[PDB]
Amino acid sequence: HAASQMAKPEDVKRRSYRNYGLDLIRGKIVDEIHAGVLEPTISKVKSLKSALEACVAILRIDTMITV
Amino acid sequence: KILVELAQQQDREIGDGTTSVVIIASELLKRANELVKNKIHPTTIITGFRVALREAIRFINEVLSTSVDTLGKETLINIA
Amino acid sequence: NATFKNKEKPQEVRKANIIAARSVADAIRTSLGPKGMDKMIKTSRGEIIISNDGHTILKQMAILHPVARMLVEVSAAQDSEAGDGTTSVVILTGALLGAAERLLNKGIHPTIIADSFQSAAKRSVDILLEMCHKVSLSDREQLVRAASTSLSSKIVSQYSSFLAPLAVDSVLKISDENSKNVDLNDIRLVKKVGGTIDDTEMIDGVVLTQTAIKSAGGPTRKEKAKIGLIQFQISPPKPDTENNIIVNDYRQMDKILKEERAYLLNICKKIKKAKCNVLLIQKSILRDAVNDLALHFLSKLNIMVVKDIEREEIEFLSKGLGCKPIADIELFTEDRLGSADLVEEIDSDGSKIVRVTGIRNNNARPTVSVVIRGANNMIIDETERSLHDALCVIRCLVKERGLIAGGGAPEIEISRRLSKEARSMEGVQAFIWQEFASALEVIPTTLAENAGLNSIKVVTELRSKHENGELNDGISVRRSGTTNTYEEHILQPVLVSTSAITLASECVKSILRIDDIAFSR
Repeated sequence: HAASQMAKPEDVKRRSYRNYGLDLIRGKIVDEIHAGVLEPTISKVKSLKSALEACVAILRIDTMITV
Repeated sequence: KILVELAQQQDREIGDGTTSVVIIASELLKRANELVKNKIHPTTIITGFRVALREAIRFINEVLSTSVDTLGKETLINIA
Repeated sequence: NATFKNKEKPQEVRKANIIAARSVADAIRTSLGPKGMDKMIKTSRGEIIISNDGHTILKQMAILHPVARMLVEVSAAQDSEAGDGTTSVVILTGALLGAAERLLNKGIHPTIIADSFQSAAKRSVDILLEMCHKVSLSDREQLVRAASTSLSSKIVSQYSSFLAPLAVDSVLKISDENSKNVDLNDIRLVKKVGGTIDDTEMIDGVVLTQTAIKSAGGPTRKEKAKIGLIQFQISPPKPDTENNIIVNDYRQMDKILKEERAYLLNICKKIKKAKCNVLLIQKSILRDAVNDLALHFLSKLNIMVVKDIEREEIEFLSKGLGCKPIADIELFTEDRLGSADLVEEIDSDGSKIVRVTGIRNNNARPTVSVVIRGANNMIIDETERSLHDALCVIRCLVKERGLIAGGGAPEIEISRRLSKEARSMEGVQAFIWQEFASALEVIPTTLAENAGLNSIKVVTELRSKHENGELNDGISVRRSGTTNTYEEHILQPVLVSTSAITLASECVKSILRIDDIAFSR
C-alpha cells in the first residue's frame, strides 16, 4: 500500500496495484476487491467513530471513587 | 463496562462488528498509555485522536467505491 | 530558637482539617473547564455514574468529615448567586487552605490568617470593581451575546439564537431599573412534550402544569373568570367521630346516594354564590380531591376545575395572580379570590396545557411565565435547566452591573495588584498578602493543565503580556493557545467572581476557626 500510494496522489502512474489485503486461506497477498471481500462503508466509519468515543471515555477518567 | 455498552451501541447501529471495534479501542488505550509515560497530557491525546478521525473519514472517501467490476468480469462469483 | 512549646497539640486538628479539605478540591481541579476530565463516583447503593459537574460530584460524594461538608454549602451558595462555575469556587478555596497551611508552618496564628483574608477579600472585590466593564440593561444586543455564547458549551448550540432574546426579554420584565434582589422564581419555566425548541412563548400571565376536567361536562375554557386556591377537599361526608348508617331497605340505599350528592351539591352551591368560575384544588394523595359526582355538579354550573395543584405552584400563583389560599369552604370568600380575563386549555399536538391571562390585579408585580416545547423528553428537560443558567447570568448583571472577559484574565489582574499592595502593608500581613495573591493563580494554572497546554509556558506568557495589556490576556481553548478572550466571546460577569472571593473568605475563616472536634450526644 505504501508503494501504491506514492504515484497515486501525483496523478501519474505506471501501474497502481493498490487495495491488496490478506488472504488467509492460501496464505498470500491478493486483491480483496477481486477476491470478493467487501464491507459497507457505514460499517467501517461508525466503527472508528464508536471505538474512539469509547476510548475517550476511558482517557477522561483521572479519579475513581469506589464505595 | 464502557466496552460492554459499546457493543450495545454497535448492535443498535450496524448490528455487526463488535469484535473489531473492541480490539481497536483496546489498542488505542495501550498507545495512549505510552503517551502518558511520554509526558503528553491526555486532553491533547483526546483531541489528537479526534483530528485524526476527521481526516480518516475523508480518507475513506478516496477508498470507498460504488458497485464495480460486475460487467466484463465477475468479482461476486468468488463470494459464492 | 526556643519559643512556646504547646505540649497539647490542637494544631493537629487544624492541619487534618486542611488536608482533608484540600483533598476535596484536588479531584475537583480535574473537572474544571470544558476540557476538564470526568470523575468516577460509585454511590453507596452501588450505582456507577460519571460527569464533569462539580456540584454533582460534591452531591454524590457522600462526604463524612464535617469540614469537607462545608465546601458543599460553599458550592451551594455559589449556585444560589452565579448558578454556574461551582467548580472554580471549590478550587479557589482549596488553594487558600494550602496557602494558609504554609502560613501555619511560618508560625502565624490562624486568627491573624483569617483576619488577613478579610482585608484581602474586601480589597480584592474593590480591585475587581476597578477592572469592571460596565454594561446596561437598555442594550439587549450585549445581553443576547452574553446568553448565546454561554450556551455554546451545551448540547444544543444552533437553537440558542432564538433562545437568547427570549431569555433576555423574560428577565427584562423583572429587570426594571431600580431593584436590589431580583428573584428568578418569578419566572416559571413550564416544559411540555411536543413541538420543537424553536417554539417558545413568554406568557403575560401564569401558566399551570395541569389539564382540565376529563370527565363529562368539562368546559375546558372560561372567559372573564375568578380564580382561587382551595386547600379544602370535596368528598362525600366522612365524619372522623363515631358514625352509624343502617340500611334495611332497597330505597334506603338511594337515600344514602342522594344524601352524599346533596352534601357535594351544597359545597358546589357555596362556590357558585361567590361566582368563582375557575377552581384550583391543592393536590392531596390521602383521599380523593374532588369526587366525580361533584365534578358533574360543577360542570352544570359551568365552573372550570383543575386539580393536582402542587404546593410549589401555590406559592407562585399567590404572587402573580395576587390571590390568597383558602383553607376551608367556610373561609371561602370573594375577597380571597382572583380576577382572570381568560382561562383556557391550549392543546398543541396533544398538549392540553392550561394557561391564565389578564391578572388585572393591583398586587400584580413582575411575575413571568414561559412555556417550553420540544420533541424528546430529554430535550425539554435539559433545555429548561439550560435556560435557568441563562436566567442567572443576566441576574448577575442586574444585581451587580458589568461583565469581565474570563479565561484567567481577572485572576491575574488581582494577583498582580496584590503583589504591589503587599509592599505597602506592614507586619505579619505583608507576608500573607504575597501568599494570598499566589493562591489566586491556581485558577489560570489549572485551566492550562486541563486543556493540555504547558503549565509554566502559558502562565508565564499570560503574565508576560499582562504587564502591558490589562484585561484582554487569558486562556482561550477555542484557539488552543493564549489570545484575546474578549474577541473569543468568553465573558464572566462580575457577580460570579465577586461572590466567589466572598464565599472563599468566609469558608477558610470558618475552617481555621475550628481548633478541635468533640463528639457530643
